[PDB]
Amino acid sequence: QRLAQYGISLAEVKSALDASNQEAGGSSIELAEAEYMVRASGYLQTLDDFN
Amino acid sequence: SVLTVLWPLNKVGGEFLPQINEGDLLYMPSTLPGISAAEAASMLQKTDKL
Repeated sequence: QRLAQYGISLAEVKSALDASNQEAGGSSIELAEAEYMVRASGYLQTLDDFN
Repeated sequence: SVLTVLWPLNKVGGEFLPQINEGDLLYMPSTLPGISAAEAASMLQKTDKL
């Protein structure tokens, strides 16, 4: 009923679910003396994140 | 004499290998993690020239 109310399909739900449980950072910048690795969060940890 | 021979036995340590030398050497310094890519080349050139 709530899927029809807001007008959303199951494919969209699956795509948004499988695209929010990752963690990837692929850079490294030099602060004039040493390297600094760039990391980005995104994992699903608690129920507040699923919601 | 067989008894007197007990003096050096306890005065000599036990070692697994001798150090066998080769005609070459390998220099390896203990360092720290943080390092860039240009400073590494600079340090390498300095150590080689020294």
